[PDB]
Amino acid sequence: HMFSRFSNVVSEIEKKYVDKISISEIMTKAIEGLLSNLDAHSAYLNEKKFKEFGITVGMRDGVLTVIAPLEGTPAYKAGVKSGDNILKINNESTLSMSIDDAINLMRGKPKTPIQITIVRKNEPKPLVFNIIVYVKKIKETPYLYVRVSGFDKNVTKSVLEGLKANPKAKGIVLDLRGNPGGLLNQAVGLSNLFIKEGVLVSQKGKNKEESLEYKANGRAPYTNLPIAVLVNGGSASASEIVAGALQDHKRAVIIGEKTFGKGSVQMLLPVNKDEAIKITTARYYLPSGRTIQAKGITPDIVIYPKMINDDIQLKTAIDSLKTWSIVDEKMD
Amino acid sequence: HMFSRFSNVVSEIEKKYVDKISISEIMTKAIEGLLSNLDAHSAYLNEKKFKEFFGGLGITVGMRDGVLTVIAPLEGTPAYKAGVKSGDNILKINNESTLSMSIDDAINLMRGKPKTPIQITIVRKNEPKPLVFNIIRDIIKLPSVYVKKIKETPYLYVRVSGFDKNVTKSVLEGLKANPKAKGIVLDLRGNPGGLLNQAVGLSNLFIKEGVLVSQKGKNKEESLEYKANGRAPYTNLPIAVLVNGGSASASEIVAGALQDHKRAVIIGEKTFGKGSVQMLLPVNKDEAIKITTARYYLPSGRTIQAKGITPDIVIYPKMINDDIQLKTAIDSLKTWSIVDEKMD
Amino acid sequence: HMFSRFSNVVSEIEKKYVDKISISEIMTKAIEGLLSNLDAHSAYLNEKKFKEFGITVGMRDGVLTVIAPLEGTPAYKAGVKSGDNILKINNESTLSMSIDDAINLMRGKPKTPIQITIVRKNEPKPLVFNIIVYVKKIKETPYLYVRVSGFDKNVTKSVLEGLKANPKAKGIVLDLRGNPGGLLNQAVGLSNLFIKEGVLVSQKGKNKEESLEYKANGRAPYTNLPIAVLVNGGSASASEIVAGALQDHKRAVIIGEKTFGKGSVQMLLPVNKDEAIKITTARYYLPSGRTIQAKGITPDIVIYPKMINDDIQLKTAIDSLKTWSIVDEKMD
Amino acid sequence: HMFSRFSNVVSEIEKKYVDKISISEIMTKAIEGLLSNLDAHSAYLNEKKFKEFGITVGMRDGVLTVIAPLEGTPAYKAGVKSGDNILKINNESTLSMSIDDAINLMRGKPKTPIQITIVRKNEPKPLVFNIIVYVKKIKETPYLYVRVSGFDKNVTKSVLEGLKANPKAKGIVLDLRGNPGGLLNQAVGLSNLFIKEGVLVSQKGKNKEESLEYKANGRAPYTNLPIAVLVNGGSASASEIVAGALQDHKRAVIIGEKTFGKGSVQMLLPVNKDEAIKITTARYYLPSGRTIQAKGITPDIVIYPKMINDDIQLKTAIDSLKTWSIVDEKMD
Amino acid sequence: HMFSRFSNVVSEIEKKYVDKISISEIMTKAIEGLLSNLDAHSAYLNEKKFKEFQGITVGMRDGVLTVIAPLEGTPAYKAGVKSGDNILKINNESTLSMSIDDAINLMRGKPKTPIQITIVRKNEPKPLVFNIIVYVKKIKETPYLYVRVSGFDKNVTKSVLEGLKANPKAKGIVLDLRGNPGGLLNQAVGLSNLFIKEGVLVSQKGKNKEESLEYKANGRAPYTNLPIAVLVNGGSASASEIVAGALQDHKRAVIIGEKTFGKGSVQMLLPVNKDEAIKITTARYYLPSGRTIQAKGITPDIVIYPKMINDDIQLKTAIDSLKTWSIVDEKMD
Amino acid sequence: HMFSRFSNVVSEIEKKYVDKISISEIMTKAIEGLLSNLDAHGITVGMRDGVLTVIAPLEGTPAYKAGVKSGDNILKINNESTLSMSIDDAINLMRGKPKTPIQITIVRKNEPKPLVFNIIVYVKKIKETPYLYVRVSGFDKNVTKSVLEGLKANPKAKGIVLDLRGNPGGLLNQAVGLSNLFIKEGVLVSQKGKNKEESLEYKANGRAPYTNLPIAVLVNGGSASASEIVAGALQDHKRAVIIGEKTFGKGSVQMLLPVNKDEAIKITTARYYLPSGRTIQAKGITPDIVIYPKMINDDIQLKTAIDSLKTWSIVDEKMD
Repeated sequence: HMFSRFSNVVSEIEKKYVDKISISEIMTKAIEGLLSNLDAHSAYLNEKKFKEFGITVGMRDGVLTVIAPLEGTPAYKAGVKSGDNILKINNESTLSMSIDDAINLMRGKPKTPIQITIVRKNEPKPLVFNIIVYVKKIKETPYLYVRVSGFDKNVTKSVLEGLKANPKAKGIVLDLRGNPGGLLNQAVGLSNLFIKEGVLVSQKGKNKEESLEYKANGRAPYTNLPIAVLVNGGSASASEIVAGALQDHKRAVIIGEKTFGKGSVQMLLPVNKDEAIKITTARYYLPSGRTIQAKGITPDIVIYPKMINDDIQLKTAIDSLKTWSIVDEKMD
Repeated sequence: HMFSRFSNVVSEIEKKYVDKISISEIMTKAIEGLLSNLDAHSAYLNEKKFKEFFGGLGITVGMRDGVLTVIAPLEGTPAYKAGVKSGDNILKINNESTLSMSIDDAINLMRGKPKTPIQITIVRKNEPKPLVFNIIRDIIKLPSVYVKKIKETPYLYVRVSGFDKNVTKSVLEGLKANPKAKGIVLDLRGNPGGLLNQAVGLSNLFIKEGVLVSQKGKNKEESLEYKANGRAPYTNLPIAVLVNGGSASASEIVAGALQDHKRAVIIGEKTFGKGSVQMLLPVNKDEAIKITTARYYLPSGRTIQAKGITPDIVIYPKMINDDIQLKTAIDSLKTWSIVDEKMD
Repeated sequence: HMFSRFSNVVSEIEKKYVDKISISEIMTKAIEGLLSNLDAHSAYLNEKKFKEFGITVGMRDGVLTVIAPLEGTPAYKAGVKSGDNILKINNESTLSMSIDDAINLMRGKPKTPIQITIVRKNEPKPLVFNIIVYVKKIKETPYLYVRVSGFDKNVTKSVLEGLKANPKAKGIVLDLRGNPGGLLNQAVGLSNLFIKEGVLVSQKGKNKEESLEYKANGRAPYTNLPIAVLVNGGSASASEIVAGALQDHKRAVIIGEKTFGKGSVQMLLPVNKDEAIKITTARYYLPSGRTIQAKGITPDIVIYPKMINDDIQLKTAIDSLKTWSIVDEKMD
Repeated sequence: HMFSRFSNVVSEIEKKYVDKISISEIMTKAIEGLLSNLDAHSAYLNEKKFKEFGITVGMRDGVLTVIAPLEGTPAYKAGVKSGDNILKINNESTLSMSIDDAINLMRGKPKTPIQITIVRKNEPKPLVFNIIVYVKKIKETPYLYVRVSGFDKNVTKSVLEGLKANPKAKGIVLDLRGNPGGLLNQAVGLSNLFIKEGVLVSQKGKNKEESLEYKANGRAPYTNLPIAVLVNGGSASASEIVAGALQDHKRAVIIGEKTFGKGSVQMLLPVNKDEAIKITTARYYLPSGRTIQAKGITPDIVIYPKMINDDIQLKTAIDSLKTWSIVDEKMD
Repeated sequence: HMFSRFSNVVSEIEKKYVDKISISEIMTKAIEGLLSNLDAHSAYLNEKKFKEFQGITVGMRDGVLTVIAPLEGTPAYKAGVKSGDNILKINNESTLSMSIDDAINLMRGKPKTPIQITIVRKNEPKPLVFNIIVYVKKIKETPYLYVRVSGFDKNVTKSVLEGLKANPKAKGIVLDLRGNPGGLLNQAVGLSNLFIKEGVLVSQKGKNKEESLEYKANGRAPYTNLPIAVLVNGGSASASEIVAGALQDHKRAVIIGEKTFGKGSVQMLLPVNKDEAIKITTARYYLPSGRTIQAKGITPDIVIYPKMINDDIQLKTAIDSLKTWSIVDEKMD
Repeated sequence: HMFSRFSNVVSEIEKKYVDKISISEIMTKAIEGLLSNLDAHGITVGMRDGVLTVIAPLEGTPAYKAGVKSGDNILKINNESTLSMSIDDAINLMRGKPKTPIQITIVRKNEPKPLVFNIIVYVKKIKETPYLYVRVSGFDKNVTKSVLEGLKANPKAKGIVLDLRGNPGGLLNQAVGLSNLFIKEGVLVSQKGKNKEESLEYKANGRAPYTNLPIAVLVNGGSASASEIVAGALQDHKRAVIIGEKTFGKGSVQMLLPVNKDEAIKITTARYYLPSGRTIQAKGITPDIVIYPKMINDDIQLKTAIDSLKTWSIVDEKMD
């Protein structure tokens, strides 16, 4: 009889444990424990907080870290950076808690100093902080500049208008660095402007049903327009969606540090009034036939660190776009 | 049975998950999740001590702030070459991620055939990167127990770093060899614990009346308790006892019989609060488990495990002048001897 | 006839010396040639000053040194500490003269300008400096810290009322460094509050007459009150004659470094019509059977030479006094 | 009567000078002054020197500078590097002499110990020193890096067969560093490999007759093969022909430091019945129209310094080559 | 008389050369290239301002232009430029191939003009670039008087008659010549100190026996016994060693300082056109010992390398020599 | 007896003092206390900053290689407190059988602690210059003849650099004889006391062969009073140029009165006088110009002395 392990364990732990626990306490402490030990991320949502449902936070190898902070948060002004390994917040250990607790303790009533302690690799001691879409035409360079800090809505038309400003340009710079990512649909729609044939992405799991896929069309006005993409360790999900749609179709050269491979689809479905769960349903797969999750996407060129001259990697990207312009002028 | 409130989740996770995993695997994952929320030093597995019973590197691992930690390097073992020190959080062993397991797993991986190199990655307080230590195993074992006399004074300083082999008789004879000393410095540093019987026997010397240690659970039955008799020969002998982070469990019932009864003076650093006992017992027909069923306490009524033994005098570091802790302890011992002489 | 050698020397010196000398100035240069030659503390005084009647200078092995300055004058603020070997003052060499000459040179009106040069061991160069009784509780501890400003008159009553004001019967720490000393009656009055039986000290010499001795009375209300002595090399005379009675009676443990000896008594006596002589006639002898001169008290504790944490020696004394309180609590 | 000023001047110089001067010396000095103020490459050879007739010497900002040695010569033992100005040779002033004199001093028997003092920018004081054609496959990529050190015959067929051996290279990194080149014919032959049509180089003067023109015919087998040639100050004259054929026709990527504009050719001709001068009657021309002289080939990307990571020049050139290979892959 | 050898060159290079030239161009080029190369101090004035309308001295140290001595009044001294520095550029033009006259004309201009000059100092690897925009002092605690000379003509002869005839207290005077470029031998009025005893002080020689001026001295200088010590350094040139030859050859002083190099030479003007002319060094100054300033200069007897007196060691040694001379005079007297 | 003002003291010290001491010891102490207020009076020791100080070791003794320099005060000898004694005691301690191993502790100015050390006429021709530099080792007898013959060997030199450093000095007669070379008339020295009788005086005769020979003499702290006779003659009669540091002016001379077989007292019954009304004690011969430090450029003293000597020679040649 295989239906016996859990009953015996529950009986022993509800009888002889050093403290007294009932059915409810063991059940709630087993469901969430199974959630946390089952996959990378999971969370049980209570009924009271199920009515409605700072820095962006993402686990790496089990230790909670911040992937890519934003300038709009007070923590960036405090001195937070990418790659920071979070260790303790508000005298509470962070080796075991969900992101939800982090977003409640970070976002809420202002004028509340929060004693966040973070361990950085470059220096031993944990620092303590008491914390509280875009298209440009760079000067002295006719070539356009593109900076994206997230794949929000109403961005495809903005990008089209921004690229309409300088059609004569023989190259653009893509700034996907320090990007947590965004919606897969928005990412593939944005990357549609730089490819014409093939599949932009393939979302596949283990069940053939709901294997959502996105295809290219004839609405791309910048297929042959040279591009060089800047990526780094701190780019995730939709960033690698774009950097796989481009690099897999051989329509770009990817320049920067080796990135961090993450991204999967999850959603909320109420199985009961008092039971709510979250689980990794499916993954993103790039057109080459490989997933983002395992190792990330390796740039062809790797190099580590008015305004163009202040970044060596941007200089290498400028090199690459100028070479592409040279090839275009040679053939034309 | 009332499995339903978890069987709903097992069905959902075995219906809409990325992979197709066996029911046994998800059952094991839920069991480990229950363990990882009840406590921090329990392990549930099929294979156990049925036919387990050698050697080792003499290393010790303990759970602090979610990380295993080496606490007590031993001179007898070849750890001198590796230069292992306390306060080193365990990150990786054998160049693989060892972020979150149990203490028993680390003990089992350490135990094995000797003369085998091991790679230890650990983060030290002042070093910038987790250093890699290449430590070779050995079979030579040697307990560290000795009796010495302090220079230019009748007081004695003796060293006992373990609670094995019932060293109580050796301690008694060493103390009785020179009873002239009106004070003797006892060290609990470099001794994170041992057998409770040896600890009771050692602390029996300094206490003549009252209780010594009481192991209790939430069940009144088997509320085991130890009581000191009148056999205590040194009930009048003053002492100074030094404790630090390198002491736990057995070396914390002594510093609860003395400090809480004013029989001795406690100096050093805040200790490690490992004041509970772990036992193996079966849960099913072919599965055995390791979860605690009772802790143990101090004569004052407080428990060791919850916060750890607190020294009375706190200070941080020719042997007397080498470390300021021994200097302060000798000062306390001399003052106690002077009060004894003034009374005389 | 050894006195005839004096006649021979005085004749050979007053006849063929390269300067004109007479009986008066050969006798005066022998009176002060024998006084301040027997012991460093002896000197000559004139009856012209007899009708008339900031730092402290003690003869450390002949060479004049400074024992302890005073806060009431800017001399202490000038940076002079213990062991400061005086070499010159008022641009005149401090080769060999009595302390009275020095106190005339500097001590007097506060507006009097003084210039002193000192050859300290730490700085090879001779540094030059130009110079123009309470009871307090200890935070977090039952003990109180007591300091004496000086051994002058009417200080015993103040310390007695201060100790009686707060009924702290677990222990007190006593400070002695920085006190040059004073009269014996004040010292015995101050120390009789602690001493109950036996002889606190005995004044003795080669003469069996006037061997003044002070005996403790059974009116001491603080026999069992724990104390730890706080002394250093800057304690002498009245800070070690009565403070040695403690260690002689096993009433305390001294904390610090080896102290200094200034425990010999002297006075003035006429020798001729208008001349006076100062000679150390008798000594202080501790009840153990040994005199202070000149070793002070042998070391007890080896130590490196809000308010409590700032000094290590006070921390060690606090540790010892806490141990004494622990013994008292165990017995009680 | 416009033929009197120079005669008056020479007569005056021969009449009222410090020393008696012959007509030969004054006329020689006047001719040498004309040569020096006329052209910077002149020489004065007599009838005896006419029958009679390693390191590189060139005139930069007036001073004579050594550009780069040859690894075949023992100069590698002497450690001769770039950025050196010859301050003295054999402890003699070298302020102002003709380049031919320095060349003659250098030329001689091999393995001759010669003292040479040079001025280096990094060093604070001048130091004195003593002087006593392969195909490589780039790692991890099918690209190749080729080198040319011997400017002799059959080098064109050797490089052609080397290129034909491994046609898999979708782009090959090139460099002209440390290569001044020799005759123009072999340089035209070498640059013909990358150019299939148009003018390659020309050699002209203000005389229309005898203006040489070299145009590459349709025998180039690598017109579509991408290249990225690296140039620096260590290349001049007969290597800048290639970097003017490629850069101005968009058939390679030119990166590095600016070159030396030694674009003219020197030859010996007789001026008098017994005297001869060595003057440049011809200069080189780039296919764009401008000349190499005095400015040199201008690199497109300008940067300054497993083996790829050692030097930033090869890293940037590899970046450009990889980008061009990606463009070629995108095309097909 | 005959242009043959040069006329072959002109006829050839008028056509055969790479660029187009005319007879006037090559004539001027040959004249300039002969003048500037025949001797280091000879050049032709093509169209200079002296023809139409009518700041430091630069000396060619072994053919290279070097700073001789900046002036305190001009901002050149404030620029920090020291002697022995090889000038390499002035107003974005290389200095390696022109005469001193061009440099001095470019230096002179409207006030408040920041003329840039690049000079390669030996003490620094890189050349710094600076945008350049007689009195007697009673030294403290010393009876001696300090004489500072800003022009050599000021030291020939006036002081016996009027200068030092009113202050006989000067039993010793410090004679300094450091950084003095030179001057004329016969043109000054103000405070002209003199110490030369008698006889020949300087001579001139060459090829033309005519106008071989040799200034002489007579017994009109009663200051032949006043003790002096002379301060010289590398900054002294031309006449500054004429005096240091006169004294050191009359044994009228001992020369204290650092071995120096002078530039004693004479150039004149010979018209070649309506108003302008050319220059050439034809005669040189000769010291009474039987030698001449060029070359290698005159070696000071005492060579020492570098409250006013206490601030410099060399002046501290010169004052020692002056005191020794006073001691000798007191011993004999 | 008339010593009542000392009998009173001896009675008070034999009656009311702490200890009881024999009268002979008190009498010796009284003699020593009298000998220590009228006057402050291998290796050399002298009174500076209140203590005995070493001046300069002799080249022949091992103290030369022991590293003994100037500016050293005596703190201990043989690891005993030596704060205050007479000079004669240390002199007798050092004097005796040579090659005697003995430990001396000396206070060093440029050291953090006083260290312990276990102590166990030539004429040179200056190259390229006619001038010569000479030195003097000791002021003992039969030295004048050697110096005179060395000077007469090469009289061509218009200047000689006299070296008084490293020569402590000696008897007055030797100093007068050796300084007689550079002075032809006048008084040389005067040894006088408060008694007019026995005021020995020395005057130079016409035997001087170098009356016009310019000389530069260098004196510093290393030259004691016993050698400053030459520097008091020359610097005051304008016969040489004195450069260096201030000297050690212990001018006066004492005489010995024996009190036992090996014990004696000394009193300075004789004083020195320079031929200008001055005296050596205690300022010493102040140099005219003061300086503080291929054999010339290594030091500044000889450099400045050679400069002054060359100026002297230039004035001599200008006179000729």
